[PDB]
Order: sequence, then C-alpha cells, then structure tokens
Amino acid sequence: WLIKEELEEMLVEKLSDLDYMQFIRLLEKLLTSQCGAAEEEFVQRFRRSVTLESKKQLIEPVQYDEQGMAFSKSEGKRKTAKAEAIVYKHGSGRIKVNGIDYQLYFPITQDREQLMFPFHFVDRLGKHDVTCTVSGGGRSAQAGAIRLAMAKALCSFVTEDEVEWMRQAGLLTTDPRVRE
Amino acid sequence: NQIKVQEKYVWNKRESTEKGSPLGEVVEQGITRVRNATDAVGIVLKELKRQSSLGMFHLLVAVDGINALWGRTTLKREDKSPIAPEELALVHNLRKMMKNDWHGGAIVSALSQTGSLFKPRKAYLPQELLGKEGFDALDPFIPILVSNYNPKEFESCIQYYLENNWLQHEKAPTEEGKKELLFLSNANPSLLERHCAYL
Ligand SMILES: Nc1nc2c(ncn2[C@@H]2O[C@H](COP(=O)(O)OP(=O)(O)O)[C@@H](O)[C@H]2O)c(=O)[nH]1
Repeated sequence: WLIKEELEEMLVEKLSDLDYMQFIRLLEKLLTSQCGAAEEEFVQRFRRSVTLESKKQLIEPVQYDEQGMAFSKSEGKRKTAKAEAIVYKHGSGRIKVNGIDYQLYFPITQDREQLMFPFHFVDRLGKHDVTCTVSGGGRSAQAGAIRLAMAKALCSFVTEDEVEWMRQAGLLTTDPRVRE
Repeated sequence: NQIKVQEKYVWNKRESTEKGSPLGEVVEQGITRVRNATDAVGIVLKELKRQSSLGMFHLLVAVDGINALWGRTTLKREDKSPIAPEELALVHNLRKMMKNDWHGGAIVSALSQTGSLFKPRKAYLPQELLGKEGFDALDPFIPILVSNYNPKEFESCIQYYLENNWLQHEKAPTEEGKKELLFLSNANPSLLERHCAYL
C-alpha cells in the first residue's frame, strides 16, 4: 500500500494519519468486491511493488573443457585469502590445490574437514574432481575460501532443494568478519 | 661365532683381537668399552663386506633414511664450527657399504624426509632428498615407488582395525564413516592410522 507521505506527494496536500487509514480501508473494501479492470487499475495506482524478495542463489553455468568434460568455476574469499575452484561433474574425489594434493597442501586436519564439509553435506564424496587456486591469507583463511568456492561451484550439479539446503547450512555465504 | 676375523685388530697396547677370532669378540669389545664402539662398527663392516665376497654368507644392507649420509649435519665443534657428514667415522664407514664394489648380497635403502636436515616438508623424490653427491654415489640404482593405499588396500586396513576392535566410534563401521576416513586421509597409511588412533 502507498505510504502516507507519498500519498501526500501525489495529492499535494498534507493529510493526517486517521484520514490515510480511512482511505486505505476504502481501497481494501474496493479490492474485496469484484473489482473490474478499471477498478483494478485504479487500485494499482495506489499499489507499490516493493514488498517481498527471494533469495535464490544464482547458479553458475556449466562449461565444457577441450576433452568434453563438464565443469563449473566459482570464486570465494575469506579474510585476505582469495580462491577460485573448478569443480568437474564426474571424478573420483581428487582435490588439487595450486597443483598440489589437498592432504599435502593442508597438513592440519581442520582444513581438510572444512574442505570435506561441502561435499559431505550433499552426500557426493568421491564423485567430483576439484582444481582450485588460492592466494593470500593464511592456513584457515585459505581453507575457508576454498570451501566457499567449492560450494558455489558445486551448486551447479545439485538440485535446487539441495542448493537451498546448502544456503541454510551457511555454505554459500561470504564471511564478512575481518580485522578492524 | 661362525664368522672369524682375518686381521689382527689392536684396540690398545694392552688389548688386541687376534687373527681368526670370531667376529663376536669384536662386537663384544664394542659393547663393553664404548671408547672402542665406533671403531668396532667399522671393523664389522670391513669384515662383512669382505667375507660376503668370498661367499661365506649372503649380506643384506638395509639402511632406512639413507639420504642422511650425503647431506649436512647439526653437529658442531667446540669453536661452534660445523662438522661435515664425512668427518664422522660412523658415517664414513657406512658410505663404503653403499658402493657396489662387492658381490654376494643386495643393498636395500629407504628415503625419508621425516627427521631429515635442511629439506622442505614436501621433498620426496630421490634427487631432491639425496643431493647431487648422494645421487652420484647411489647411481646406478633401482628406485621403487611407494604410494597411498588403493581401495582394496584401504578397505583391508580398516577391516584389520575393525577385527581388532580398534575403531570404537559407532559410525566407523558404517559406509559413511569409511568414506569420511578415506577423504580425511586420502588413503595415506600414516594419516589413516593416526586418525583411527583416537576414534
Ligand atoms: N682401534 C682400531 N680400529 C680399527 C682397526 N682397523 C680398522 N679399524 C676401524 O675399522 C674401520 C675400517 O675402515 P678401513 O677399511 O680400514 O678404511 P680407512 O679408514 O681408510 O682406514 C676403520 O675406519 C677403523 O675405524 C684397528 O687395527 N684398530
């Protein structure tokens, strides 16, 4: 419904709150009745389109490499670490970080668990190959940025319900917490 | 007792090992007086190289962490100067047994970055760990690659641990537990064993 001061702007006259409520009540009464096209347009003159906004997690498109394999690329950032991951549709669960195996690149088990989180959450461990590149930051920031990039790239190969579940699990949100 | 020395070894003006005495006496001399322990190792090697060539016995030289011999040390003199690996008698006598100037045996060696000196954590190939000197010394040699578990090996390792009741978490027997263990170790034997240690 139109706000009071916008209704004032259009009517070019100051009006109180009670008379605004009276006008809105009349408009609601008009809507309740079988309003025709003219009446629908008249009410639409007073109806603004702001309400409601849907968080749907724009999916990345599927690219195809020279060998004919399907892959999707995505980016992520955590503190000063920036990562870009390429997730292939089919694989055996091989993750390569800067050309290095993930267990060699990430000695600490916490980082490996963070990298495991996206694929485990959707029960497709051992079904995709990842080739990522991370720069800047430290150990944990790099692990988190890779986690985010992999989740966003993986969103291409799951159902929309699984995309929304990943979003509700925090797997698709950029962590904005940074030093002062 | 069967193996018998072939030279008179003089430990001190008072003590010497006579020709033909069993090698055990030499070994015993190293265990009683530590002052002669290092000289006792070398003698043993000198005998074991020689008699093996005659054909008295077959000799296996099994040296783990062999990349130490041609590397650097962290041992210092009293004037805080470095010591080279070849300045150590024990290391200098063990290099002679890596040379293929003898028959009647085989030399088996294993590299190891763990416990190495002045090597990055991700160095594992022969030349990187050996150095130019080490690679030149061992060359020619047969390198044998050891890799992570394959799926059959990994499943067998977890079944051995389950048969020993060593995996006590309720989810480890299940398929999801095995998939998570596989991801978290990447089929690496040491990481898998360490993870299973506290499960
Ligand atoms: N105390 C003592 N040690 C010996 C004697 N002979 C050999 N050794 C030790 O056994 C090792 C054998 O090495 P060798 O073949 O003789 O090479 P070398 O160092 O050039 O003389 C030597 O390095 C010595 O440490 C000996 O007659 N008396």
